[PDB]
Amino acid sequence: AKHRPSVVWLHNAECDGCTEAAIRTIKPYIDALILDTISLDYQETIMAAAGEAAEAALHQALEGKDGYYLVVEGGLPTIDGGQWGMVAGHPMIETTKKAAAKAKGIICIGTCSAYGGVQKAKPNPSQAKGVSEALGVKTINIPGCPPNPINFVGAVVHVLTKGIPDLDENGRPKLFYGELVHDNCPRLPHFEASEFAPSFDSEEAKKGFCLYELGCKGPVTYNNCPKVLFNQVNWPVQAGHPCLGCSEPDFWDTMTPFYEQG
Amino acid sequence: PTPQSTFTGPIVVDPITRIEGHLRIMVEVENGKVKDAWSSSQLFRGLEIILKGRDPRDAQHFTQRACGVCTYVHALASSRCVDDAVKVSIPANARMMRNLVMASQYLHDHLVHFYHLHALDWVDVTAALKADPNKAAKLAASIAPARPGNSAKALKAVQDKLKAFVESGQLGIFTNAYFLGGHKAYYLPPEVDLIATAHYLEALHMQVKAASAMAILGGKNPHTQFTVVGGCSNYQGLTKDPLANYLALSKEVCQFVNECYIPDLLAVAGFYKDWGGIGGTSNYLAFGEFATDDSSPEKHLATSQFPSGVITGRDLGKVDNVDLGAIYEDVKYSWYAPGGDGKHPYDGVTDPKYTKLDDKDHYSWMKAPRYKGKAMEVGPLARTFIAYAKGQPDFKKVVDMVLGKLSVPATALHSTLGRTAARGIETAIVCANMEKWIKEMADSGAKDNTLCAKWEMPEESKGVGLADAPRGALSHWIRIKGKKIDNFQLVVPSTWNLGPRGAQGDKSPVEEALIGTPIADPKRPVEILRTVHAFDPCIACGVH
Ligand code: SF4
Ligand code: SF4
Ligand code: FCO
Ligand code: F3S
Ligand SMILES: [Mg+2]
Ligand code: NI
Repeated sequence: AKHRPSVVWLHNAECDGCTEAAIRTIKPYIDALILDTISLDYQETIMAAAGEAAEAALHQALEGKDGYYLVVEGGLPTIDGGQWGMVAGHPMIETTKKAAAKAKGIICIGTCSAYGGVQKAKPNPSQAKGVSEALGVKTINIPGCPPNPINFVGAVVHVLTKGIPDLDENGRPKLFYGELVHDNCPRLPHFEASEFAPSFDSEEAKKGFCLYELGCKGPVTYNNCPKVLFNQVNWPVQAGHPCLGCSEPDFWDTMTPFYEQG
Repeated sequence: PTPQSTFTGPIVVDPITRIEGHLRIMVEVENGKVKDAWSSSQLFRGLEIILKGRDPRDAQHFTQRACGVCTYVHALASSRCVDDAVKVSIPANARMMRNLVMASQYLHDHLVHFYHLHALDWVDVTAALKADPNKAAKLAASIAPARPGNSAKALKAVQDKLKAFVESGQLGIFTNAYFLGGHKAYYLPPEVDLIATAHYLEALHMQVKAASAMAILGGKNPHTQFTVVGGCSNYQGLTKDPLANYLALSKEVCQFVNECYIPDLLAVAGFYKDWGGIGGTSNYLAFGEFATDDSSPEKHLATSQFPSGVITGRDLGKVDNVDLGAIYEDVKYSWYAPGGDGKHPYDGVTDPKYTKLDDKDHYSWMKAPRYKGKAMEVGPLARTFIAYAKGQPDFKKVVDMVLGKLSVPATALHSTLGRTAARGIETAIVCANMEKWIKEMADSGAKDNTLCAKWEMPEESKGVGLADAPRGALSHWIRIKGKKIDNFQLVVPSTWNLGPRGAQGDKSPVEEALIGTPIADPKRPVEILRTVHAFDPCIACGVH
């Protein structure tokens, strides 16, 4: 039996959209990944053990002789000593900090873990922070809300088989985040021609005109959405809707109002 | 009879795994039966607080991140909510498209719940290694439809895969499972455990198809991006080739539901017949879904094809209309400031105030929604009871098949078994309607492709969006002042089902449903999981 690298997956202040995204992988499918490629040793959404049994399973993984990689889903709520976000009676910040100390590598799946995400948006009642901020360590960021599984699984496999991929200024692998959404958008011709839809009911909209005047944040958003699509079928602009800039840090605050450029 | 220990004392399960989000369950057990319970949600994010002062058009994009499991449903509720507040009536095509995406969400969500979140409470995976694959193929010929995935060779292949995994010593998501070594509360024959495990692996693939279908209309999954105030943006979803694909993938998913999901559920149901006497509650509420007229909340309530209603004290003879002014939320036993009890959502207050772990006076981040003083169970079981009481043809037929197959009375459905069976019942019904709903949108779209209506932002208004999401009655409530969000409150199915006690000290549905739970082995309390999971808890939904 060839040993499979242990992966510990933690869920902090999250919506589970990133877990959901990960299991949409088809190259390979999630079963082949976990049966053949990695040893997924802790994952709250799907793991059989619960309660103390689950906590023990976590403890065993963190103390495995071969070490482990850490995946983090969700931001970290820090108000009141971290007690607004707890698992097994422990603040999420404390367990993540513990798990990160000895990780071979830390991958942040999603804008939440990467950058703080929706719970951090003003006025940030929970005082949520991104992982890199909260722990004081560099993380490999796979943002989007959620990211494409191609991006997360590709990062994971890259990390286990080649090393750390090249990262931009915001910690994102250039392999997937090196290009602006807008630069690969099929509407770009309309944008260069100043052919904007003024509203969603307009003939312009019906004709597939550019969605810039309706708030599209493609021009300032780094992601591969139009190139790889989602679910092998679509992406937001192809479905007639502006990009929200959901792979950008603090986009909840920097890209809003979503339906404007102001 | 049902395995039961003599155990007396407390049990805490934290985390509850195989749910969305962060839940701690505390119970008091007496002579191996739960005598008291507390449902303690462990995370606060505060979307309602975050939304204050923002563009109402932005609400749907924030609220959809209430949860990624029941993705879409919040963006739908928000969009319904703002459409009401601006008094726009969406075009027929947008009603159709919005409702079809909801249908696709049911299919995806329920498949994943049964197999990947719930089934490990009833299936001992490791014991599948004991099964004979020929004997399992024969048995499968007798609990379900013929299919190649159920042949002996197919079942040997799953068995070999599982064997090499277990012998590797890296058990992964199975580490420390409650069924390791055997467990008195696990009743299936190894032959059934093999079959269910086979389908568990198949389901992991099939859900990718179910999501693909949904993304044809929704733009992407998770977190759709096709709804706008006044309708939908996705003109391409009204067109032929994308719809033809949507139909085709939806047929494959529905083939799996009929071939695997429903027979798997029924077999489990026959083995665990005793669970028809555990975990019941009394009051059921639904806002309905799949309406033919979604021009207003009043029209939604009235024309939902999965009907809306209120049942009280298990009385199937008196299905009441929903009184939307009668809903409120308490916070007495929640982690919020004093002064917050009894608030209609339009007057909703979210003022967070944490005390300490297991403080019996304040033990959850969920508010406690009540209806005229009463707790209400929401979700598939509620929808099923309401539809059955109203003689909705499809519910009648399929409920009857189940009761006829299980040889149990309809009353047996007020239970964790029924809660589980209801989920599958409605999946098979949505499946039966997909081709009709699809054909109605393809024809309509071809004739005229209107998809979004003109509207105007009011200086001052209020509005409510209703949906019956996979986990039940969802409402979003907005107050607009100065063309901005003045107040925005979410009341979510998980809040109804798994919130704490209300202002009167009265247990929520999950807490009541836990009363009388037998615990065969206090070290491995799978029975708590069976019931909790049957409610399909979503704590991120619940608390937001
Ligand atoms: S990044 Fe988005 S999809 Fe992922 S956990 Fe955060 S809110 Fe959910
Ligand atoms: S729709 Fe958005 S991404 Fe596409 S061309 Fe226009 S601004 Fe750029
Ligand atoms: N279904 C679902 Fe999620 C919950 N509870 C929502 O709304
Ligand atoms: S909203 Fe996000 S998923 Fe892609 S199209 Fe824009 S970066
Ligand atoms: Mg609320
Ligand atoms: Ni949810």
